Amino acid sequence: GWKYFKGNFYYFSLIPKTWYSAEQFCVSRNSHLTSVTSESEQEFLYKTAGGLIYWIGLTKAGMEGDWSWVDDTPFNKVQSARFWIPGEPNNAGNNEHCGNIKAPSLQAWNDAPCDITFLFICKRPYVP
Ligand SMILES: CC(=O)N[C@H]1[C@H](O[C@H]2[C@@H](O)[C@@H](CO)O[C@@H](O[C@H]3[C@H](O)[C@@H](O)[C@H](O)O[C@@H]3CO)[C@@H]2O)O[C@H](CO)[C@@H](O)[C@@H]1O
Ligand SMILES: [Ca+2]
Repeated sequence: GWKYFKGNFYYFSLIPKTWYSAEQFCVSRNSHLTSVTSESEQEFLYKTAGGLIYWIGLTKAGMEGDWSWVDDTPFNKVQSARFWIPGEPNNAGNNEHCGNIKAPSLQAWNDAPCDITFLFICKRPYVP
């Protein structure tokens, strides 16, 4: 069920999991929760998400609680500022240290508690 898009395969899960359990699942399938590095990729993901909520690879790292990608793609605060839902990230309840795709828009991302279960998206490079 992996969907191909610009050099990567993507798995849109059918079963919801917490952020970390989702990441463990992706890792067991030789992948990671997806990073998002372009407008075209953001568009691919939110459109494929079809209005439902999916964990992606967004999580806090380091002392300052800066956002990061679990697949180790460097997180670009400038280029990503446009990808959040207006008002996000808001660290609502001071317990929102992971990120998902929530809205079908370029402004798609919400930070939510890592322990909430949602569907999730894995990303795996195509290597020939
Ligand atoms: C945990 C989480 O996702 N928090 C985000 C927050 O989501 C809440 C928001 O969507 C509201 C909308 O009213 O609904 C909340 O869920 C409630 C259900 O709608 C309701 O049926 C049930 O009985 O109670 C639920 C909890 O009150 C949902 O958690 O949205 C904000 C932005 O507005 C985000 O910043 C939070 O991360
Ligand atoms: Ca939030």
